[PDB]
Amino acid sequence: MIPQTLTNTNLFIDGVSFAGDVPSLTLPKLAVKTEQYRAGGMDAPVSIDMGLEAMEAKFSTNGARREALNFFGLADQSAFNGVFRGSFKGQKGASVPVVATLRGLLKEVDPGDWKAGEKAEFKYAVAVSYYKLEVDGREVYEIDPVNGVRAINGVDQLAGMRNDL
Amino acid sequence: MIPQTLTNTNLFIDGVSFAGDVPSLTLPKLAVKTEQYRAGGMDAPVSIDMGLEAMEAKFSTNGARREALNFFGLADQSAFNGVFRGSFKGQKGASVPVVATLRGLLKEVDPGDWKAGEKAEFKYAVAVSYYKLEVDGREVYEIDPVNGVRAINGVDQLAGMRNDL
Amino acid sequence: MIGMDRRSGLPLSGLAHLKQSVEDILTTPLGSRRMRPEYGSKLRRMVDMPVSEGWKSAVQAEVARSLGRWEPRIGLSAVRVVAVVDGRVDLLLSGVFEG
Amino acid sequence: MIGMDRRSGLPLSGLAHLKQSVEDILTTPLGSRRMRPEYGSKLRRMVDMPVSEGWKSAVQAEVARSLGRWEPRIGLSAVRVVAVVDGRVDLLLSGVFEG
Amino acid sequence: SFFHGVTVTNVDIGARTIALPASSVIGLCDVFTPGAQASAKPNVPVLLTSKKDAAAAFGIGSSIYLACEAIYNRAQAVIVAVGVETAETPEAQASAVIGGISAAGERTGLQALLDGKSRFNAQPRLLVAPGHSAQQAVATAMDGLAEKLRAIAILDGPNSTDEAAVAYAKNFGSKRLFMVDPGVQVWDSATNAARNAPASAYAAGLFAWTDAEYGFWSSPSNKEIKGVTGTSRPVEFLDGDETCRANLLNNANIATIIRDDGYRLWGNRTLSSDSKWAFVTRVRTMDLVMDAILAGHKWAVDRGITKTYVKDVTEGLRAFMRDLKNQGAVINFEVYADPDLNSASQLAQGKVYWNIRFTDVPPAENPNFRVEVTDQWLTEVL
Amino acid sequence: GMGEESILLKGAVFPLRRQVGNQEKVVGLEQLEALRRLAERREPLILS
Amino acid sequence: TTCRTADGDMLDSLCYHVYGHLLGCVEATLDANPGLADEQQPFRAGLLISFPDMP
Repeated sequence: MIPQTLTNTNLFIDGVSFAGDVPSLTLPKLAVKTEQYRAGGMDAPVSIDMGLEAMEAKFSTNGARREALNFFGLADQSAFNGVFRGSFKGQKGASVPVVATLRGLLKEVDPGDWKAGEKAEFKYAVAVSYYKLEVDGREVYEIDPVNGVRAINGVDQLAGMRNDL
Repeated sequence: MIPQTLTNTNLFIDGVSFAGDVPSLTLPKLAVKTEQYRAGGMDAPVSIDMGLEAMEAKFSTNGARREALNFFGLADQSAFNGVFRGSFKGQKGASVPVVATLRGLLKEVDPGDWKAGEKAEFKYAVAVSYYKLEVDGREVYEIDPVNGVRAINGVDQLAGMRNDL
Repeated sequence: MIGMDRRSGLPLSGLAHLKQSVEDILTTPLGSRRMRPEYGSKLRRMVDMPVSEGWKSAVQAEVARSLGRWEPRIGLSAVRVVAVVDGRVDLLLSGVFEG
Repeated sequence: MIGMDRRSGLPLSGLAHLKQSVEDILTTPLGSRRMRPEYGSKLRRMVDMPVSEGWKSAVQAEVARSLGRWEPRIGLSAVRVVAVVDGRVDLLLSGVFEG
Repeated sequence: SFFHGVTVTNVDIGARTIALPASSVIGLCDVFTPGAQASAKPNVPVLLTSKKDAAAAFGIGSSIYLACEAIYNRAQAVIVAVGVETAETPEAQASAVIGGISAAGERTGLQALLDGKSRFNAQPRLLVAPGHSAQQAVATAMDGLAEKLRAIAILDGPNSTDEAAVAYAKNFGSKRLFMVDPGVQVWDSATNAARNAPASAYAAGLFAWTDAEYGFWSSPSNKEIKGVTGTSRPVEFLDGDETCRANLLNNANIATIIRDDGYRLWGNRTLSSDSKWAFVTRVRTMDLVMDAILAGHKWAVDRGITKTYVKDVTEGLRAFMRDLKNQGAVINFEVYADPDLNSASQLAQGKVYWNIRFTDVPPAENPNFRVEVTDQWLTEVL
Repeated sequence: GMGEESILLKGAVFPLRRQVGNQEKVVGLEQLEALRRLAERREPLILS
Repeated sequence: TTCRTADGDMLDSLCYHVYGHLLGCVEATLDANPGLADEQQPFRAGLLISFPDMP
């Protein structure tokens, strides 16, 4: 495999582009909720696939963007959508578009230390209520919390748990 | 969008200007109080808009300002008002006045380590009882804790919660 | 239950009697009836008070008391201000039917 | 228990009577029987409703009620959609045998 | 002259033309008497919400109000009601209902229901002519107006026997027609006897009750009719594919009021020649997602074609249709921009294509039950 | 004998989260009082 | 408590909707109704039953 890595990024909020604004991203930490199963006879505790943790997507902005500050604390969830994009270049120039369409609720706004000479930062946080990662053009993750569809590589893994029982 | 960022700042306390005094600000961290809702059938816990956290606005001062030290621990709340101002310049010189009119209670005064050669700092903290952020001239946030008006982009979001029920 | 109409004396029973049963509660002040002092509403005390958002919740809390006493066949749902002209506020008295 | 068949009048006892005992539950609506109003199924109310994933769990929860009343010798296991043609959904009524 | 005390008011106060559920608006055309008690000109549309609006705009004894009461007894519906002046010749009475451009610049009759939008924000989804649909000339008029309107026309057969209505359904097959032949009768206060209602407006109030309380994707057959008594024909019904007068009408693509003489409608297939478009829920979910796609995405006719614009709405629709998928309105779909037909030769012309492919939920009109018993894996008795 | 067998259902109702697929309708305040009305019937219940 | 039928309303269903049970509730309805049982049991649309109290 050729070495690839992130070179540039982008961010959309409800259609408009933050094409000169965002210095930082954080896609939500996908983590399975593990319960330690050690029992009679078995030596080491195994960890069991028993649901996902709380997804939360940080992003950051250096200027007062009215488009980003508009979506804090709205009475309807999933009014914020947001689209996070990356571009992974490879060794031979074959750039790979990593796009992550989330549809969460905007959770936290903290304009931090407004020192005079130092640039200011508006850290954001998004209580993610929908997540969908695409590596090149193909859909890798599709996380419905509120629905019963956890699609890994396009096939629902929660549907396979119901057929086993 | 053109790149903008903070270049200079200012601070008012009850009308008078701290035009040569404050090295630091902190607007209050707007954060929604989230309760993890995972239930029967659903996989990942969603976070629900269920009120805001405690707003608190730090600011800092290098000299003994009698106008700032006057408002500590007064018997009436919202006797302290305070106005925090910023200026975000853009790439083409279009400076954007970010003004945040808060009306909290002054909460904490700690003159820190008075070393001899090192400059001294008077950190302040404001228990915010009213918050109002304006990005350019338009009112983005208007947070009434004690009243039922949480205005995001000029429209009350708490009023929309009462019409839904 | 079959009662008679207030005006014109006609015996009307089903649901026109239901509406005039409510409007005998809302427009009688307390103590105006003979030998029945705990009858009526405090809505005449709410007449010509400023329409705040606490005046609305004090009318909902007082219509629910006065209909809870002498109108058991009505479950009150909500009372809403729907218009304001000079002095004349008007309230959509909505409630489900029981009994 | 020995009963007679619905059509052709023949007395059949063991397990063909078991299957027609279930299909008298599932296809009679409620209140259609004489002097037995709490008999039958709400499956006729589920006729010509869209096949969602909540329609499936409402049929499992209603076959289990109606067989729990008047069919104690059948323990219901599952109800599954196995095919869909235009309108005609078809359900594999699977259940263990008791009694 | 004001008043200073507590007062009761029995007249309407507030406006309810704000909500306007776009899937349940009804076009209505029948006769009335334009007197001084009916404050509406004949060949103009007028917006209706409650029975007080039908009482103010039309006469009580007029058969507009008899059709408005037939809808408003069941659902909180919105009606675009056009009137026609009653004629003498019934072949010329049908000429008044079809209307046309017989005026200078005014549409009359059924054609004024096309002017529902640009008057009252109601693009009508249910076409009913109560009584004036046993004639073929108006049922063909309601046919051809339906695909202009993207609605379905609820016509009705004659109140004669079954083969008089089966052969009346063989003149169609045009995907937009929903016929309910037994004209059901309703109790009257003044007559103190049994009336004769055409039972095409009762199916319109049942569709407005279905798409607002159960969703438009749900099949509006097995649901209750209010304001009803027995039918004009006792229509029997059994289970097991008999010679019933229920299975005879349903196999002829005709719906009918069936159980307990007035209790429920029964039947969902439309007058269509194609088996693909046999159900009304195939037809209703075809048009009520693709005008709900547009509602909210009304910005797609401006904001000219830049690089992000083709990409802006291709997950603008994907994020809206997954909201339709999660509430059950469809099952799994795909939304993608058209690769081959999109070209720069017609992108400067303004044309740019998107491909929508969704399958919808089937209505369970015939649930089968293969009962099987066992103990662990097999039939232990036999 | 057999003794008391009991089932205890925990949980939480959030009556502002909108119904699934954004059906223009929220989870109601009525929707736990429906459990109360169904419990004053003095009547057993089938769990399914 | 006089009720009016439809053309398919039936007696044991009606006094189950009114009373809540059918033990001693149909013949008490047929007792205080002149000529009700003479009429055919799939009822016509306009016949009136006065349901008595204490069935």
